[PDB]
Amino acid sequence: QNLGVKTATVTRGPLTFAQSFPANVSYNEYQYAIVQARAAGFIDKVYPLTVGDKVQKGTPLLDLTIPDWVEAQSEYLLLRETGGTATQTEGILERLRLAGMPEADIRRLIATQKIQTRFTLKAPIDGVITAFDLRAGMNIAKDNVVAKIQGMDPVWVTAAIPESIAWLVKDASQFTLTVPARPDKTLTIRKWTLLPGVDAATRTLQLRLEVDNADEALKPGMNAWLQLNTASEPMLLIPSQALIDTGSEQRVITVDADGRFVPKRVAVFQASQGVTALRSGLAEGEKVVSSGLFLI
Amino acid sequence: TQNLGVKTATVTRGPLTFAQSFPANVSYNEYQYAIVQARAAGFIDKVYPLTVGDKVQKGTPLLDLTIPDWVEAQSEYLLLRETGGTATQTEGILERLRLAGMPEADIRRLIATQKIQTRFTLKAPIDGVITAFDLRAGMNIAKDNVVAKIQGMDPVWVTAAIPESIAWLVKDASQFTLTVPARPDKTLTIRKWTLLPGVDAATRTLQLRLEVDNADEALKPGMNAWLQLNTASEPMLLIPSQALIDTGSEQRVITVDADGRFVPKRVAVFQASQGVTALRSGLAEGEKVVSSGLFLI
Ligand SMILES: [Cu+]
Ligand SMILES: [Cu+]
Ligand SMILES: [Cu+]
Ligand SMILES: [Cu+]
Repeated sequence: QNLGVKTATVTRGPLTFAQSFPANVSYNEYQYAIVQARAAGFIDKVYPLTVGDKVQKGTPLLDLTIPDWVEAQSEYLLLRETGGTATQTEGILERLRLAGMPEADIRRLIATQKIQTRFTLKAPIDGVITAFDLRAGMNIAKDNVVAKIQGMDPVWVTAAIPESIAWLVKDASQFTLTVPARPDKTLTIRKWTLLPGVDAATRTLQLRLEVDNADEALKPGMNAWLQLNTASEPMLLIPSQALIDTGSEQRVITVDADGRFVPKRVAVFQASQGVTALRSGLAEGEKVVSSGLFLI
Repeated sequence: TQNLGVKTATVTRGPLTFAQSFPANVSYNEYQYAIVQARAAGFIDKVYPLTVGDKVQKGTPLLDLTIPDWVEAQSEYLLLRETGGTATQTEGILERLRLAGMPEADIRRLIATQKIQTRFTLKAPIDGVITAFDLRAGMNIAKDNVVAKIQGMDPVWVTAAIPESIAWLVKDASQFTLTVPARPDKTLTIRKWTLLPGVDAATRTLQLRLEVDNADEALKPGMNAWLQLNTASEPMLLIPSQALIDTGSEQRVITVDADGRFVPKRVAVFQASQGVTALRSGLAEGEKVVSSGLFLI
């Protein structure tokens, strides 16, 4: 019975299991910007682009010219020269605006009077070109999409989850993303969410994470690990060190108000993270010796 | 919507059951280890036709032997029986011999025919199989030398690899389902279960020691064994899968008032398993829905 001993204590509570997981990265199918062709027309220009580039605000991409409107709008044009009640001209401007013509061009046909055709469609938001490439002069009708833009303000990782473990997960703090490529600063998480779709091969649920990406960083199909921390229904837990065995004999020490140490027989359950969880043997309150010293 | 050819499902509160197969090897108890040691300084005889592989059905004859020293004591009692001596002291010397290591059956046999007890033969303690037992002829043996050693076949130990995360979710023997490729059997009945402290460092694994009754004994320690484990889940809303419908964003089924009237009530799923699903927010607990239901618009 030395004196250079530390006193611990049985605490009630649960254990924390960790695990690392295969994370493939993805482009949010939500931060996409599509440009669609409201009317069936023809193309010219195109600009110098490939399928995967950067944009500033969208700015100008490929310009069209269309036949179907000029015929119709012209009748309007002479209707403004010859006698035509206000209501007449509006009807026409209405059938043209409905047929698809941008507002900015109509008001600037009524003001310049000079018939309109070459339209430049300035792309939305910032972002990264996805799809595209279609160029030169092609025949377009009815809204067909000619391009997209992918966002990188939110980014997507998806881990494979075993179903029971997946069911336990109910909070963002247990996740912990790490990435080989960019150690540097860590990578805050904005959202987590499970896709009830139960993979039939691996008994794996899809668990999606959204990622706070400002300065870019992550591309398609990089490499990332996702350590998570599960738990367990609470057990009487003690420091592993304060515990000892060797054979079939396993147990430790009890400290008293009247400081005298009496060995007590206990039976362990699990022991992860450096803390054991006892099946039976001790009571919640009892104190215990951690990293101490005694003499037989 | 008038004729009713339908089944009804009570919605309920409760957990879910996840099945999982696990690798199992078969093993012998370190506990059944029964060694046979010498009761004293003696010498050898016989050594029955036994190899290492052979199974001793019961405790049966391992060998014969004779013992010196021992002898001085037996005959001394023999003069006392003749020349009327202290019955108490004769029993004392017998207790000292029965203390040295003399079987009760042979001392009975001695008073019966009287013939001093010459050589006696030892018989194995436990049923099973010999694991080392080579000595033959007659050699010199002193103290507690292990002459022979045996392995038990009555209980058999099968170990599975467990994930410590899924570990504490075990709780009872009925979840385990034990199956071996070797044979479809009448009794793959497991008696006891327990966990070893050892964790698999590289990949987190507990070693789940199981113990299976093996009277028939047709289980070899090399065999392969598949363990269908079953896990559970914090109680959720429980609906039979057959009656849950979607293949798009639409996420619901039939809601019944019990008034015989059907209605589209929207729900959100959490997960599915083993033939039913659990709903992370959607319907009420007692609400009725319809599996097996069949009709149109
Ligand atoms: Cu127009
Ligand atoms: Cu426990
Ligand atoms: Cu004897
Ligand atoms: Cu749940």
